[PDB]
Amino acid sequence: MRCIGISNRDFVEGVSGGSWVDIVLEHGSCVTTMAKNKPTLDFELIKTEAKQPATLRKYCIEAKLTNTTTESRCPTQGEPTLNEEQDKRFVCKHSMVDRGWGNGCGLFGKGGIVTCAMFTCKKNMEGKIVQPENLEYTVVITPHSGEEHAVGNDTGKHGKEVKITPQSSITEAELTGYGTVTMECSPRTGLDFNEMVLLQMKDKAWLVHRQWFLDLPLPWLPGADTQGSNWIQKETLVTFKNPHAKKQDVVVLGSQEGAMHTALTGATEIQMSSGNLLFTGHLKCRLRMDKLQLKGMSYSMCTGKFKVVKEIAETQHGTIVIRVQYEGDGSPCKIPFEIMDLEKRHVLGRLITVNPIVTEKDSPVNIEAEPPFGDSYIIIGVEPGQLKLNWFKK
Amino acid sequence: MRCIGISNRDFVEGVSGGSWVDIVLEHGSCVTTMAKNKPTLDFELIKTEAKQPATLRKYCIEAKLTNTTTESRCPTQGEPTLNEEQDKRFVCKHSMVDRGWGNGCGLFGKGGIVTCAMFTCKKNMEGKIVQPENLEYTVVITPHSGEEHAVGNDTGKHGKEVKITPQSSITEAELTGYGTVTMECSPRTGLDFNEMVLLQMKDKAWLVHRQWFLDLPLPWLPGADTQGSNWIQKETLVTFKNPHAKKQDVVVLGSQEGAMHTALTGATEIQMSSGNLLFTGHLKCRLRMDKLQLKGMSYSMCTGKFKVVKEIAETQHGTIVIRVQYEGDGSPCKIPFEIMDLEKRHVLGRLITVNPIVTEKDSPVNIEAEPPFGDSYIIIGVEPGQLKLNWFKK
Ligand SMILES: *[C@@H]1O[C@H](CO[C@H]2O[C@@H](C)[C@@H](O)[C@@H](O)[C@@H]2O)[C@@H](O[C@@H]2O[C@H](CO)[C@@H](O[C@@H]3O[C@H](CO)[C@@H](O)[C@H](O)[C@@H]3O)[C@H](O)[C@H]2NC(C)=O)[C@H](O)[C@H]1NC(C)=O
Ligand SMILES: *[C@@H]1O[C@H](CO[C@H]2O[C@@H](C)[C@@H](O)[C@@H](O)[C@@H]2O)[C@@H](O[C@@H]2O[C@H](CO)[C@@H](O[C@@H]3O[C@H](CO)[C@@H](O)[C@H](O)[C@@H]3O)[C@H](O)[C@H]2NC(C)=O)[C@H](O)[C@H]1NC(C)=O
Ligand SMILES: CCCCCCCCO[C@@H]1O[C@H](CO)[C@@H](O)[C@H](O)[C@H]1O
Ligand SMILES: CCCCCCCCO[C@@H]1O[C@H](CO)[C@@H](O)[C@H](O)[C@H]1O
Ligand SMILES: *[C@@H]1O[C@H](CO)[C@@H](O)[C@H](O)[C@H]1NC(C)=O
Ligand SMILES: *[C@@H]1O[C@H](CO)[C@@H](O)[C@H](O)[C@H]1NC(C)=O
Repeated sequence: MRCIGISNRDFVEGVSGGSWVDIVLEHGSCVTTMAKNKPTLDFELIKTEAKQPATLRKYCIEAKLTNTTTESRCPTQGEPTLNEEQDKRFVCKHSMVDRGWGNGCGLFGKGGIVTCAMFTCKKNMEGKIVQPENLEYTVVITPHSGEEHAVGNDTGKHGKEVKITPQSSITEAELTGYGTVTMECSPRTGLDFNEMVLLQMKDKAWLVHRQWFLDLPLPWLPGADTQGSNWIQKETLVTFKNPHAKKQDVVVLGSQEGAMHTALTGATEIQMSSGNLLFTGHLKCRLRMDKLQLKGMSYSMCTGKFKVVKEIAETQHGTIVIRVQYEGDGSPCKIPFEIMDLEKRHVLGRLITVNPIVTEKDSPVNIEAEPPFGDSYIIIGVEPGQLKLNWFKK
Repeated sequence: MRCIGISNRDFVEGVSGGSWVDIVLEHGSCVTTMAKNKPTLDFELIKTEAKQPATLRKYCIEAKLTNTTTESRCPTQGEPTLNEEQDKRFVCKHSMVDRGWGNGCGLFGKGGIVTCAMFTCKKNMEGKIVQPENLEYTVVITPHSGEEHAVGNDTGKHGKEVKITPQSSITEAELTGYGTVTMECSPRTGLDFNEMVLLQMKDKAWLVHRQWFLDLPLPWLPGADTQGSNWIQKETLVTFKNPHAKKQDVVVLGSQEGAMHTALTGATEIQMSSGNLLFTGHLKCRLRMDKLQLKGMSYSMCTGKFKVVKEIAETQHGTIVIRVQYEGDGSPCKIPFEIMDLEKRHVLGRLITVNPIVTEKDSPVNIEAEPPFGDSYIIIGVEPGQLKLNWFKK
């Protein structure tokens, strides 16, 4: 009954006769399944975890320059030299500046100069490769028990969590008291994980095209890298200036964090917060129910009377939910329930919370049902003090 | 002699007869002035200071969100409320989320929710208005004294610094021993300081168009602001998400420092380093020299002989500089100097360091001159041991 209240809720039924139904689950979605003489079940995808992906590449988005050093020669004395030209942590550039008596040389002319500065990354983002085969999904299965506190309860302590791995065969789920259900889920698509990259910048994350990702004009490190200091193409976050031929300067280019966010505007978002998976694709599972059975079909219709404990309320999909309490001494018994026409002559609506049964004299029971458009009567209990509640839909 | 060595050096002469010459100075530039019976002078613009300009607007480029709070109502219960909706430091957004039994409401439906978070700027940039009227320029005037250590000496302790303010009348400069010169400088143009804004992001600075600046999609504060917390349009660095109608989130948009740098690529740069003014416009000054006079026109040509102390060297503009020392007993006397043709019959070149005079037996003297293209002889001193140095130009 976890789904009652969610608006992105889908109602699914199987092929008449068969005991297998196919459903699709996406974060933020909810699915209510039904089948002849089978308990109604609610399904919700709680999490999508990718177990250790490959780091295609690592980009620097904010850096710092330090230990600037420089060397220079006089006209006709060749190029200057710095050992830092070999230290892969440093970025360098050669250039010319004016020279002559006033600054040390015997000749006036252009003399070589070389400037180097240590480049240290302060913030970085990673591109990872995800393969469908290894994506674990956590799904919560909550059956329509009618339990006092189950309507829309997200605590998860009414449902049964199951972990599923796409290409790791069938998964078995034991629903206490109802039997056992089976799920065969398919990874295959929503999108292709070969030409796409999962990009992570702290708690934010998107799925982007490989090409686009590989063409980002930022300093980088190969996926395999550990040291995290020998960045390739540091020049992309650096700027060398020698405007008047007097001296050469180097300055960092400033955090690209936002520029990135701005360029990722049109990209598929995965999550903005630590534990708020937004999208993840559509998970398809085939549900087997031959080993699933209704609960209490050994009972007899109660004979006593009921009291409305929580007035009839309509959900965002036209179904109604009501909560009644038994006052009869029948103990474990089936609750009489039917939706009749204005004159109580013919039956018009169906139960979603099929096989409503009391379990304890004082444990109220929730019943979801689908009345017909227009007028109808909700008849609860049997004759002596039988509840006859009128309702109008949509 | 400060200019000897700089490549962006310009040689300027006045209208024959007049004693007024016009020059143009720009950072990274140098100007050598000459005039009949007047000392040759070198001019260099050392600094451009804008005295307390007006802050047109202040933009936030990096922010932080904190103290997130939220309020919500049930379907049909109207809008939620937070006092932070009035606290100008907070950014807020109203929205809907699903409600029903499982999360507190008696009815299932869409209920109002409102979310607020405190927005605190961590880094910002300012746009300032510069008025030509109030721009102070520091200029160093260094005359061609021929002093042993003056060639290309940037120490500034050979020159005379003068501060100039465009529309504050004429400025008087006293050149020790040479008299006094006068400068009348004009602010008027390079560009229109009305439709342009000086933008500063730490030590970096550009001149940009007012419109473009005012249209930057960032959070701002009016120029006059002091508090620095009641940012207008905070929504531009913030993002509210309510993808599944379950709850609403807010996340900062990330430093725009680099994006700004990137958008400022084609803009006019003023400086990248704390004290490295790159550009500043072209400063025009009219130089009056009627009160300026040569030094030592009471002396007689030396009669002794000279020794070359620093061999003839050519500058990047075809002039040559030489340094000689006197061995004669003439004390304060004019140095005989001329550039003759191959046969020493006719005169061909001019002195830049006009009126070369010894001052102390042992103080070497530097002379800059402009020999003719091709062959020529540099004749120094008189007959007995007269220096006859051959030279070839360009
Ligand atoms: C979602 O479910 C939780 C807990 O689920 C269990 O609830 C019990 C009643 C039973 O159905 C079991 O099978 C479910 O898994 C709900 O939290 C529970 O709330 C009730 C009442 O608020 C608590 O019962 C007790 O009531 C007596 C009153 O006589 C008090 O003295 C006790 O202190 C206590 O409140 C019960 O302890 C809670 N159980 C847990 C695990 O916290 C929760 O309300 C529900 N969500 C909604 C909105 O329906
Ligand atoms: C730029 O100029 C500075 C100083 O300018 C002054 O220099 C003196 C000589 C004089 O012309 C005065 O009018 C100038 O304003 C040059 O620095 C000076 O360097 C000299 C020699 O290196 C120093 O002279 C002394 O020499 C005796 C040797 O007998 C030593 O014992 C002394 O310690 C001292 O070195 C003099 O002190 C320096 N003056 C200053 C203010 O530092 C500088 O070299 C020059 N730049 C170039 C490259 O030409
Ligand atoms: C089509 C959507 C792209 C594939 C979705 C898989 C990405 C899962 O998202 C990532 O899962 C990690 C698992 O530990 C978490 O640590 C991260 O917080 C989360 O961003
Ligand atoms: C056409 C170029 C725009 C006008 C140039 C004037 C800007 C000088 O630039 C500013 O001067 C300030 C004065 O204190 C300094 O504090 C700053 O470091 C500097 O950026
Ligand atoms: C950079 O400077 C620091 C402090 O001056 C020094 O300790 C360090 O050795 C320098 N780094 C390198 C590799 O030159
Ligand atoms: C934000 O939270 C801090 C610490 O929890 C608290 O001291 C402060 O009062 C809060 N700020 C506001 C204005 O709500």
